[PDB]
Amino acid sequence: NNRPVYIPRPRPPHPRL
Amino acid sequence: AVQQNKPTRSKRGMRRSHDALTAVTSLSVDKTSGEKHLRHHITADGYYRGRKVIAK
Amino acid sequence: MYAVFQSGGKQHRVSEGQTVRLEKLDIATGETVEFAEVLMIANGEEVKIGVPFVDGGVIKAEVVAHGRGEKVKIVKFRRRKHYRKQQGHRQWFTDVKITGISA
Amino acid sequence: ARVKRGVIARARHKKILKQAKGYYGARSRVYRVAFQAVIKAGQYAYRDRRQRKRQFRQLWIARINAAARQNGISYSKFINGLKKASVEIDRKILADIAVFDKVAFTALVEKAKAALA
Amino acid sequence: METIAKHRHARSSAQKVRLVADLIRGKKVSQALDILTYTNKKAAVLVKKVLESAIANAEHNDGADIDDLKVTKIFVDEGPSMKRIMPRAKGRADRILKRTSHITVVVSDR
Amino acid sequence: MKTFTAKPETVKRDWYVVDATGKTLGRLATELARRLRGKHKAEYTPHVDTGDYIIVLNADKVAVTGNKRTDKVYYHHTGHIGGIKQATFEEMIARRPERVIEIAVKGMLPKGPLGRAMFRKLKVYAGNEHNHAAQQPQVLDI
Amino acid sequence: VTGSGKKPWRQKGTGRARSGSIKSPIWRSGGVTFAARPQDHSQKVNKKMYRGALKSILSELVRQDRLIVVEKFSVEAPKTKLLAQKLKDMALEDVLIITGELDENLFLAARNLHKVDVRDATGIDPVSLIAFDKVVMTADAVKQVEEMLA
RNA sequence: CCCGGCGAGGGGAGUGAAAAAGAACCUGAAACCGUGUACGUACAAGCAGUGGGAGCACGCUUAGGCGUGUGACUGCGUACC
RNA sequence: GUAACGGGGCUAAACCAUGCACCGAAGCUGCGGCAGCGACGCUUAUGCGUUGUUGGGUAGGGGAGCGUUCUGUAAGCCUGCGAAGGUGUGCUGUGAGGCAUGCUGGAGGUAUCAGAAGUGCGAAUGCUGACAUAAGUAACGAUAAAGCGGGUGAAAAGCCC
Repeated sequence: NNRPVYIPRPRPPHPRL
Repeated sequence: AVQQNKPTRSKRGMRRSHDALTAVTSLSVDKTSGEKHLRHHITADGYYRGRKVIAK
Repeated sequence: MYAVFQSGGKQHRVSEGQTVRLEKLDIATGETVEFAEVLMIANGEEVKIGVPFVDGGVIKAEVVAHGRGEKVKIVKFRRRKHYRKQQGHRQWFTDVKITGISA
Repeated sequence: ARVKRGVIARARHKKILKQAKGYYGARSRVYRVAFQAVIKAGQYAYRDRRQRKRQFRQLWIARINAAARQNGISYSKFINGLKKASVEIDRKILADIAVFDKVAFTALVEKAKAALA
Repeated sequence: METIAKHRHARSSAQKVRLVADLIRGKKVSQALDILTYTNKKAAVLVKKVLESAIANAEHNDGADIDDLKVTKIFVDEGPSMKRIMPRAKGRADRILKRTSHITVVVSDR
Repeated sequence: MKTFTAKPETVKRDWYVVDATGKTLGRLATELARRLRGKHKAEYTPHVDTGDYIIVLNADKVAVTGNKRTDKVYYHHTGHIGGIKQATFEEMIARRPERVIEIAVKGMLPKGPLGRAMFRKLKVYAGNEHNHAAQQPQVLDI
Repeated sequence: VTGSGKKPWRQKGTGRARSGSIKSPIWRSGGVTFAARPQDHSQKVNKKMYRGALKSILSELVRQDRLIVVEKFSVEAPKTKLLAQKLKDMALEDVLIITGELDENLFLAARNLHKVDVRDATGIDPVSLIAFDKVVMTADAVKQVEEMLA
């Protein structure tokens, strides 16, 4: 019952500038 | 591509209502052996239409 | 056989031999109550009030119960203002039995 | 002194659930959602304790208007005649009389007409 | 007469065995037996074994004459679930629930 | 004590006939709505259909004052790409004369299952002949 | 709390609430925002307050007649039976024996029994005085107590 | 002892105060999942509640409502921090 | 998508002057119930034969109270003809709550007044365990490919030849 140790880095956000 | 809110057990049951099966209700008794078998299928022992068909 | 009388600010339509739950009165539980303020006396022929409180009519009734009304909860809540208040109430009643109606 | 609050929490949750009993869906099963229902139910009850008086007044006025128009007079004229005749009867008893005994309402209407004219 | 019979810790899922149970719910013993025999489900044989156990119990531990017997109360219920970890993509880990169900068959003459 | 409330099972519904010839459309429709809702009865109940059955004849002869006969547009939408259609009073009378009366009475009536039930009693006939003589529908002078 | 100061997960990007250490009070197996410390609960009571309370409790006992003054109260032998008889004949069960001079015989007799206790005149406490329903006093003990109270 | 697959489990018998104390074993609630009962629901729109409210199913003294469940219809009513 | 009276619909059911009636709020009045504030006739640690008035409320300030662990009371009391917890019911108090009991349980609990809180959870993308949701859906993990016959076995396409 171990919590997920590794979580992938979030997908880069779409350019909103 | 994902649910905004959790559906309810009522909707779940309504959806599953159509998942129930239907009984064959077509048990046929052999003329000679008098055994129940699926219609247009050979009996377990190997008798179909009175005459034997499997010889085993 | 029915009559209309005002006892606690509200008119009650009562017939002979029936009990009516009305507003509490400072009266004993087994003492006949007289109500001379009657609005109409009804029979096969109808007599109406030309002036309030008829002329000589009166209602004779006997007190039966002196309990309280059913529980009612008063809940006051203000949305998004961090305010809620709770309160209960049980209005008092003095049930009486209408035994006699005069003319 | 460590104090365990499980019993008190369960008692309060059961109180809320029994207050909310009879609702549809999770409103009668989940305490977190049932709590909103009881507060909203109390607000509705508080509003209705006042709305009932005016709704019954509306119904009684409608019944009296129906009876008066059947007898051949308008509700406003009938009430004006009653006031001129100095009659303190209220809409509730008036509607009861109209519903049950027609002769009594006819007497009321004729006396009101006599007072008006 | 109760003559209960159950098979706890069954591998088949309750959601998938209730479908078979409904077919025989409230039918005669022989009709239920043949329906289960000729039903194309693993749950069919799984519940046919329980029905055979129940009818044998009625024969031996209770009154004879299985002819006038009906399956009055039958219901399928979930059982203890076993946790299994299945690797997924991107290193993500999900949990597989090996669901087990409890099936109970009650047969009575009346 | 408890106020009287009409029980639907013991409700007496009478049959009336109203002539639509030489009658104002709105003034007839409002009276029909009042009759359907039962506000003329001494036992009116808001939540019970205590009204009566009315048979309207000569619906095509209903009259509208002013230029409404030509400038009154009954719009409706079919719930489609552009399915908005407009029909004048003359066009509606030519196609079917009962629908104008039905729409007017439906608008007068309240909304909901109770309103639909009240509207269900109306039986509008274009001609002067009706097939409800078996119910003794005495004419109503209005 | 035994553990590590390492963050359970990186501060940003994770789909979980912000955390700084497993030792957080809102985490299982470790916490307590305000842990208790060994502290002295002793309360400062002035000698005047103590004397006033003692005099007041003695006056209340005298007014209620729960205080009894007797002559030399001693037990010949260190036997609890003798003390039990000497209390039962006088009809006293829950009583405090206060003696000017402590005697080993009486001390041993009353040590085992709980309904009867023995204390010196100097060694008296308002808690004990209020707890005990009855009090029996010797002349020397009364004189010493009065002299101490002044 | 029996069903079952020389299994698992269950049903009988016995031990045991208790076996819904059977080793997945003290007391054993909730979210969640079914069965049976009574009601409502397949022409009716929206914080799913409140006030009124006919009918139906259960027991009562009296023979009318009263205690509970359901509740068509109706006015109002756009969750919590 | 009619959409610039709310709609129906209205030639008065449109606008100006007047009048008489009615609907119209939690506003006022009538009754009952509760609490604070000042007075006088009296009770004098408190009732009032009373009187006038106040009682929407966030932040905030003041007062009065309900609930639980433990300690003294308490070697006293209930308790194996049934304690605690669990689960429904009827009363009761403006309230946090309190009382009794149908069934499970099985041996602990605790009256009144006081003393200290690790003393009350509905949220913090909170922590631990479990169960739903999607859902009996994707998928069952290189498109090199299985069939028949016999054998064991309760069951064979994947076990043996």
